[PDB]
Formats: sequence, C-alpha cells, structure tokens
Amino acid sequence: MLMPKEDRNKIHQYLFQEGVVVAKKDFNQAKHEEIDTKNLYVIKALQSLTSKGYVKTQFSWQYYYYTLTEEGVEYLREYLNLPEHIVPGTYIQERN
Amino acid sequence: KKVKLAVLSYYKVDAEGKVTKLRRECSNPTCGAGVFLANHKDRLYCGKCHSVYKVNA
Amino acid sequence: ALISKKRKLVADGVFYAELNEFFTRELAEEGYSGVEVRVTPTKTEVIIRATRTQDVLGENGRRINELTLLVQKRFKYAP
Amino acid sequence: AEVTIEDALKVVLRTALVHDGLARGLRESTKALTRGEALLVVLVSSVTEANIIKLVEGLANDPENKVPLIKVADAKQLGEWAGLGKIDREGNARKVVGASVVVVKNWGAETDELSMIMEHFSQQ
Amino acid sequence: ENVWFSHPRRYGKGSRQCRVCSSHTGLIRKYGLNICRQCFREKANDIGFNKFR
Amino acid sequence: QQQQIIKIRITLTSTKVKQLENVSSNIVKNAEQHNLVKKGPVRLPTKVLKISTRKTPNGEGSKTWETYEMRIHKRYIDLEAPVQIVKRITQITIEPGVDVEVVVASN
RNA sequence: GGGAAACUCACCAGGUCCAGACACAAUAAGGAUUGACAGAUUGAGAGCUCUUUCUUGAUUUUGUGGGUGGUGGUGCAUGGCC
Repeated sequence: MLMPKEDRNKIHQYLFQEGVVVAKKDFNQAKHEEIDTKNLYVIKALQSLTSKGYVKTQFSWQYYYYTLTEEGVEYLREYLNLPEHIVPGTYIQERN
Repeated sequence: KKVKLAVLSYYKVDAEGKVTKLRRECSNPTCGAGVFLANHKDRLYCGKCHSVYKVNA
Repeated sequence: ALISKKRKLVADGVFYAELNEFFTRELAEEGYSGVEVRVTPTKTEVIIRATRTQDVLGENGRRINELTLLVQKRFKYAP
Repeated sequence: AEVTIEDALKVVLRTALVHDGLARGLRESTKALTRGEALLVVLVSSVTEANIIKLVEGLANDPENKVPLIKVADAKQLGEWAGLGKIDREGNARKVVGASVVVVKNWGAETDELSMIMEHFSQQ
Repeated sequence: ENVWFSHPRRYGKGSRQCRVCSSHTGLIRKYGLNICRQCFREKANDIGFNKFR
Repeated sequence: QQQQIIKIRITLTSTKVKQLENVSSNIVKNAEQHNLVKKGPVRLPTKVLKISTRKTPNGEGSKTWETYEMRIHKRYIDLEAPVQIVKRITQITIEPGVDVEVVVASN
C-alpha cells in the first residue's frame, strides 16, 4: 500500500514493541485503536507483512488478530535498527 | 498525470558564489521557506499547503 | 458500569461466545476443548482447557502471553 | 592497508540514513540547504553541464554559516554508499542508481569518524 | 483525504451489521446482542439462551 | 481504629440458580456465624429474556418459530457489617457465574 | 424474518478509488511516484480530466507469474441449518 514512511514506521514500531495487534475489519475508520494512523494502514501494512512470513493472522468475528513471529522479530529489529535483545513481549514478567 | 520536468534548477546562480531565490517562498509557519510558490496568472500558489494559501501577487 | 443486568449478562454471554470462537480458531491444533471465564475483583480469569497444554504454553509461556495480550487488546481490558 | 580511504564518509553516511537525516537527491538536498538544516554536504564531480554542481557549490558556500563539502566522484558509488542496498549475496549484485548530492541532517549519533572528517574539512 | 467516499449512515439497515458475519439483513438487536438470526441460532447456547418451552 | 458499621447492601445476580443459592446461603451463614444483622436474601422476580426467531436460515418451509430464553435471578442482602467484615465478605464468595455488587450508604 | 425514500441493494443511467499481497524484470534520485489553489469541466466544493507549476520522495508505477474481493453461476458438486 502507498502510505507515509512515518506511518509505516509507526505500525512497525508498535508491532515490534507489542508483538501483537488486534485490528477491527473496518476500513475508513481514520483512527486505529492504540495507533495514530488509519485502520486501513494498519490492516494493509500487516497484510504486506503476512505475505513475507514475519506475522500471522486469524480472523475470528470481524477483528484481525495479528501475531508477530520470530522471523518477523529478526526482520523488524533489523528494520527499526534496534540492538539485539531489546523487545517484543517475549516476556518473563515479574508478577506474572 | 505528472508532467515530468527537466530538473529543479530555479535559482539564478551567478559566478562565485552569489545565489538568488527566484520564485519567492511560502510565508506560512508550516513551510519553513524551503518550498516555492507557483506563478500562474497572478496566482501565487503554495504546493506544500496542498490547498490553502493562494496569494495575490 | 451503568449497564442493565439484561444487557450485562447478555454481553457476558457474548464475550464467552466470542472467546470460544477465537480460541477454536487460534488453538485448534492443540486440541482446545473449551474455556471457562471467572470474574473476580481486579481480575477476569480465562481457563483454557486444551489437551496439549505443552503446546498452548510454549517456551516459558510465550504463547499464552500472546493470547493474554490478544484478549486484553481486543476486549480492551487494562493490562 | 591500515587506514580507510573515504570509507569514514561511507560509515557516517550509513549512520546518516538510519535516523532519518540523509537528504539524498538534488531537490531534497537543495531544499535542505535553503534553510538552516544542512550539516554536511556531499556533491560529486563527474556530471554533465555542471549547473547542478554550480548550484550546490553556490548554495553550500555562501558567506554565511554551515560551510562543508567534499567533491568525491561516482554518484553511483555515492548511491551504494548513500542509501540503496539491494544486496542479495552482497558482492554487490544490486540495481544501484546514482545519487550525486547527499546532505546530512542531525546525523543522530556521536563520535569518532564524524569528528575525523569534521576536523578534516573544518580545520586545514 | 478523500471527502468523496462517505455518506450519512447514522441509522437504518446499513448503519449496523452482525458482529459475527457482517450481514445487514435480519439482525437480533434485542438487548443489544446485534447478531443476525442465523448466527444467533448457532451462538445461542454459548450466549446462554436455552430452549425450555 | 477500625470497624464502624455502615448498612451495606449485596446484590447477587446470576443465570444459574444453584450457584446463586450457594453464594446466598454462603453469605447469610457467613454473616450470622459471627453475628451481623440482616435483611436476608430477597428473591427478586426472575426475568426471562425471550428471543423468538424462525428456525430456518432461508424462507422455505412451514413457518416454525423458536423461543429461546435466558433466565436471570436476583437477590439482595442488607447487612450491618464492620468495614473489615465488609471487606472479608465482599472479597469472598466468588463463583463462576454469579455477579456480586456491593454498595454502601442506604440513603 | 423482505414494514426497501438514501443505506439495505444484489437492478438501471453516470462519476471515483485499489483496498492489484508477494516475488522477478524494467524505469528512476539529473526524481520511481503522491497531492493540489483558481478557471474550464462535471450533478457535485470528485484536481475525475485539461491550462499551469508548485509539491511530494522510493512507500509507489509498467510487464509477467501469482493473489485478494464478488448478495457472480451451478443448492443437479458440497457442509451446516431447516
């Protein structure tokens, strides 16, 4: 999809930070929940990631559930240029 | 349909080393005088403000 | 809050049916056999009953943390 | 050898990409020069009719501030150094095009080779 | 940016849809469950709607 | 210093009658077993949510109708409990499928 | 579950948009490409299209393979329900 690099990095930053994105199947929403882009930019950037590995998608009642995979974790720690052992919530959480 | 261009070389650079900004710049606070204003028929018109700020000049 | 008991208990049922469908799609390979959900103060608990919990949990619970994250995003719980 | 022959430039440009400050292209970079954002300007030499050289050499060497340059050739090697890596077994094998002007903005980073070519131009 | 892609949908049949299958026709809007009749017929034992008499 | 009495109110609402009566019996014994005073569990009229739908997904066939229903039972117990014993009885008696709502200040 | 003004809507007379993933090949930072004020134009304050000349900056465009969508067909290919 044609989209600004600012917004594509917004999506990918949120996805590497969270490891997971839910997204209502609702184009023309103009504001995703928890990202400040369109809902369509979220849905289509996540689909463009699905076709190259890197993320998986379940549909389940009008709500795309996106889940970052390991190959994606490598790819978008490369893409966001963070150092190794930084991120997504592969968590060993303190209280849980 | 994107009529293409040759380049953007709309400066008059003289010899050594004086430059000049032909087609004076946008005064709006969201365009830090880097962009230019088009000159149609008196039509001074900003492209970065994609709609707004047409000037009478 | 400020929902009638009709709408509240119907929405609790719809939340259960939604969770059941989402886990029937997400955990079908591990033999997911049905959730139960217990509201407590400060916590709502979602007991997955699969048969193969060694593949529901993952490497030190990495998979079930995703599912907790998925459910808490989509139904908008606080983390 | 033992030293690096303008590969220090390659490294500061490769770091200049990734925090979004390598304004590459003629127009993107001359828009950077005509405001106070330019920090290090890199043109080339082998072009045709040289009004592009003439313009960028006039705008980067005003007698007001922010005055660096380097004149190294090979806009296509300036593209492989500037921003387009399509490696695929990175013995080059890529579809590289020329860049011919690259301007660094905020270089978001720190020490050595920045300071190396910074002193190397701004003190003779 | 397109201000020619929309039209008022504050009401009617096209304003709302089944939350299971996005169908417009034949909703159950009683108690706000907003499922169509055919998907309610499947989800009914899970929502807690049982057949007594 | 703690333990002041406040005239608390428990409302118990559910769709399974047995778990509701277990939690109501739980609270009434867990109040009387260390001596509160109670306006005991008042059975509200059980509300029946009925949804009437056709059996068929298409429109073919003789018109058969189907009345699903969800029963909802409520209770409420007025206690006079000290704030510690309030906290004790309010956290305890959790059950899968019973909803408890506790309010204060009977004005 | 069919009490349709728009939606529903699947039909008609017209105008937009791509929401054509991914991969290859091409073009190309001397700009691959996006958008637009006013006027003509159009039902329309859709820059749809044209004058023009700003903007944009590797996201996209062109060809191939391959996808996605379809209240399109066959209920005499089927599931599920009735």
